[PDB]
Amino acid sequence: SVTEFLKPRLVDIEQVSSTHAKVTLEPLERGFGHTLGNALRRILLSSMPGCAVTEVEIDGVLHEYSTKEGVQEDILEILLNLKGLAVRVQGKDEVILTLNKSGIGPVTAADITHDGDVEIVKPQHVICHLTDENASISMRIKVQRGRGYVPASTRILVDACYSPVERIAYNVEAARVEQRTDLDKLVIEMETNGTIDPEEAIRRAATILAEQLEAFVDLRDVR
Amino acid sequence: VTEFLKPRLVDIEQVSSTHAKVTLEPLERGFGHTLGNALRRILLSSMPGCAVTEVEIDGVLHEYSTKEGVQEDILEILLNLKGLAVRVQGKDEVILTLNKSGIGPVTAADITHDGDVEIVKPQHVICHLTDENASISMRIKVQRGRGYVPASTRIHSEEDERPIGRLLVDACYSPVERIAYNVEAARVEQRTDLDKLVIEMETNGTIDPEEAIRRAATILAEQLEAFVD
Amino acid sequence: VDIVLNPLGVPSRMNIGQILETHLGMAAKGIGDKINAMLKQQQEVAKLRE
Amino acid sequence: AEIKELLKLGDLPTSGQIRLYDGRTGEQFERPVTVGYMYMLKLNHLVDDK
Amino acid sequence: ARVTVQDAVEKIGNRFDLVLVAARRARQMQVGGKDPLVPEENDKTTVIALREIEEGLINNQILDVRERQEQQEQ
Amino acid sequence: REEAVVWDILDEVIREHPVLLNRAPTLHRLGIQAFEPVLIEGKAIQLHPLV
Amino acid sequence: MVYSYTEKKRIRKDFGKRPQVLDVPYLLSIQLDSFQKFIEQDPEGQYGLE
Amino acid sequence: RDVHPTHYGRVCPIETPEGPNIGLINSLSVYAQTNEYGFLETPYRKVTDGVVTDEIHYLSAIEEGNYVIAQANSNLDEEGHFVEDLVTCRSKGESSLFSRDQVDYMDVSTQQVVSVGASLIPFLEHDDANRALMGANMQRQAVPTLRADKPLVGTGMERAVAVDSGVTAVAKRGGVVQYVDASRIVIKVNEDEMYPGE
Amino acid sequence: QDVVLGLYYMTRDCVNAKGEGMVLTGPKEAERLYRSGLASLHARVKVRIT
Amino acid sequence: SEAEAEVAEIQEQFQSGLVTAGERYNKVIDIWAAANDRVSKAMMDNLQTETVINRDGQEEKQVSFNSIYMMADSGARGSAAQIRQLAGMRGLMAKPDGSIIETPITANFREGLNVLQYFISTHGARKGLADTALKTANSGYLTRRLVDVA
Repeated sequence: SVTEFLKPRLVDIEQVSSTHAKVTLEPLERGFGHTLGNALRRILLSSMPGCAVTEVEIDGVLHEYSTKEGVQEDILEILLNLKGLAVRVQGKDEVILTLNKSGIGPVTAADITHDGDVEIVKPQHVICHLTDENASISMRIKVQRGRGYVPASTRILVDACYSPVERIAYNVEAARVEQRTDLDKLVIEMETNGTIDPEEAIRRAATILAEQLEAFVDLRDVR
Repeated sequence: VTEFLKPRLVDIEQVSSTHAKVTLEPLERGFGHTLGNALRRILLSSMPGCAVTEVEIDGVLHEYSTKEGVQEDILEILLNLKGLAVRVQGKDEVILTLNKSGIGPVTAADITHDGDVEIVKPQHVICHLTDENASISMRIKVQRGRGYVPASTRIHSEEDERPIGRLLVDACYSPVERIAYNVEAARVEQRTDLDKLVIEMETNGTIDPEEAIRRAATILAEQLEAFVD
Repeated sequence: VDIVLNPLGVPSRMNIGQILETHLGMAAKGIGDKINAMLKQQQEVAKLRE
Repeated sequence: AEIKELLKLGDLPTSGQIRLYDGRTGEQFERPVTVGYMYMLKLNHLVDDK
Repeated sequence: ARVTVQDAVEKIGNRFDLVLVAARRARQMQVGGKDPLVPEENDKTTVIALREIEEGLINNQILDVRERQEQQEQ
Repeated sequence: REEAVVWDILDEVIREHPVLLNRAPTLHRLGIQAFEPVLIEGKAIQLHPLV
Repeated sequence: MVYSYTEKKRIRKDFGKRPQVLDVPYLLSIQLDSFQKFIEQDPEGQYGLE
Repeated sequence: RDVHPTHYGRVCPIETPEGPNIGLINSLSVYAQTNEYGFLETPYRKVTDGVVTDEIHYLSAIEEGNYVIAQANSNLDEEGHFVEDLVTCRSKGESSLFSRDQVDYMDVSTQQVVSVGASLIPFLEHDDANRALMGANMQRQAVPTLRADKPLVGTGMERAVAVDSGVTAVAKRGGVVQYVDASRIVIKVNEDEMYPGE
Repeated sequence: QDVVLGLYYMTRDCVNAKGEGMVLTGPKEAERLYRSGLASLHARVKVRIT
Repeated sequence: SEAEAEVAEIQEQFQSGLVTAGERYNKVIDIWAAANDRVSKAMMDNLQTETVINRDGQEEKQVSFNSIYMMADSGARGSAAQIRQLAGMRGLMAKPDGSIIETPITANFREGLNVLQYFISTHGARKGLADTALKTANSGYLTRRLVDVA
């Protein structure tokens, strides 16, 4: 292995729930676990493509300090409750959706018009607060797909959480093969937003990196 | 991918024979510096280089002494020869024989130079002897290694062997030992902004900058392959 | 990095000698670096003397 | 002040302050650090005998 | 293994018999004839004894009652 | 012979039994403590800055 | 400019502004003079053997 | 074990034992001269008529209380004259701003106070004193390594220190080094240096 | 040790850095703080507290 | 300089005989203490959170990041007393065995120290070290008696 050592064999990953998980790797080489963990973190953070909500055109005052008007849902309140909803587009571009119903107050993610391409990971996700009347209003929001994530202040709008990621970090552990214990094995604990299998995320990230490994030396193989 | 803009190593200028300045095409940020750091780690880690493995010198047999005409100690001569650098052929474990006499300055030319061995600094100092009657003659086996090792590490491997006369020393076996990974945002105009990376390798001359870079990248890719599982 | 010193100690010691040594040693190592760069470039002996 | 001027002459920061890129994540650490060639010595007591 | 020992102190209160109960259960388990009521996880026998005690199944009265029942059944 | 399996068996034994250590001066009950020992292969036992 | 034939290869840049007037003492004659007197063949009996 | 009032320039100031035997360790300064019967006389330049005379007198304790000895940090004219007439001058253990004519003898040197142990450390004016003494105690416990390089910094006495140690070999009346072997140094001195019959 | 110093550096601002007025929810605060967009040296970074 | 002028006035008064040795000494001590307090206040001001930073008003007098100041604000090691000696005078700092010397200490680690400055300062540290050394035994004997009682 010309100091090629080996690759962590055991890849056991423990998921406490669908939104939180932890993964452990077998012995990787000294520094190799740490360098690889940092690289994977920088990639999965600096690049996590996906679909999410971008901007809305709600009826009423366009000022940030607007009035709920009996809806009891502040503009920021509804904006945060919706910007966290993982509305995913199947294969299309940005998809705009609008909703209008009575004054029940119960904000679920199933109230809007169900588009074929647009899908939401949580159909009961709250988008706003309970109202105090029986009126209707139009949201006129759009859901877009993008690589990584984008700021919303510069891109006018609420929060561009195209990355469906919540928590992830790389821990480093040590172990011996027989007696040589200076082995850098990386450990990853990651709590995820959802709509993405963590194994699927790892495989996709590895595939993207390998496709880029085809740059320069192009991960040259040999006999 | 989504317009990945895959880069390519280019403008590879060999700054020296044991150093080089190699660039590459632009790529998206957040990984380019990380890619460079990982490459520096892997090449620095899995650095297979030709070094000196075992030695045998006629006058100096066992440990540490001084002989008439001699200048530097057994370990001091060990460092002085280690002051020179060795590049081997595909087969490692080559054996060099440094034999000389006279009063002239010590240079790397007066060693057993064969087809499996390359000597770069033919002006490496080996503590020129002061006596004409003095006649240096040491035969040393030089091997390619990948990483550092203790000198006591090989104790059990040769229990009966390595007797008084046979010499073994510790080593580092790091072919490069000098490489910096600098990521700069450049070389992207038509597509989205991307970072142009320049790599300034500095090795011991055992391996070419491009070949070693390719080897490190292949190792990194192979490691990332396990990440799929 | 080569050797990392825990910064929290130095103010308690009230010994700037660490700081003075750092500055002076940086100066000496840099001057030696310039001299070595000149030698690698094989600059003029009179120029190096100047 | 002569030390600062010498650092400037040696193409070194006069106060010596200099940023760095991390070795574990490459992150540019804040507080650009002033450093240099600082000496260290050994003690008559040694690890193995203890 | 366990990092902190507080639940045993709460179940005991006197903070003195808890270690004694753990040692007594561990000695019996190591000598043999006893089965851990809690699922084992390749830990020390004292660790299993302390875990069973903190679970609310091993005490100084249950152990005595079990010993008396075993002696009377001979 | 010091087999690696010997190291493994020692590790298994240690995983069941922690160790106790104390400080140089004898001042208070704070100098001696019990915590989960682990082989360090270092020359001096390393303690978390906790104690 | 100190000739310093021995130091003609090794000369440390100075930082002592005060022009030194008194050179370092022998610092080795401390017991040396004592022993020399103790073994001095004094013509008169005043010290040492005499 | 306290600071001896008449030992300002006789004993090593910061060099003393760091254990139970503290204070019992002292060392003469760089220019410490001895007295006649059983004492030591610290060298001290003359200070007469503004000009701080280079004439240095080894000064013992008893006579020191009479003459006024100036501080080392004396900015003196080229003729030796004191630049500042109001100069803190010590005559009998109470240094105070004394007239240019109020100092009877001139100091020896700035380092003429401490011993060789302090001399290696420079920039010491920016140091903590307890830390300074602790380090001066600490410096002794070093032992030679495989490779010996002079530290980047210098204090000026290292070459003189190497000379005074007497571990190297001095070219005691030598002219040219001819046949120097790993242990056999044959050195030929010039005929003038070649003493007759040698 | 400086652990509390690190916390204080976390829970304090120089005066107000770039984007000192950033308002968000908190889930990605680690990402922005580590990379860019916000720093402890910035004051009054609005944050939905729960 | 103002403190020096006041001390010179006190010395003149003593020479005229108006102020006795004790009276002149007390006056000079008060003058030096006032100067030390004023210097402490001035150094604190020059070293408190006294820094101008860019802002909307272009004047952000807030917490600086000076190493001494930041360390003291954290309070993990050292305090402003150390900065008092490092940047200015350490105070009087005169005690061979018990008493107070004639000339005072006016110097800084950032400005060096007098030859006699450390020399007068020398006796205190040695005395304190020897004191701790000897006092360990008495404390041990006392605690031994205590434990015997216990």
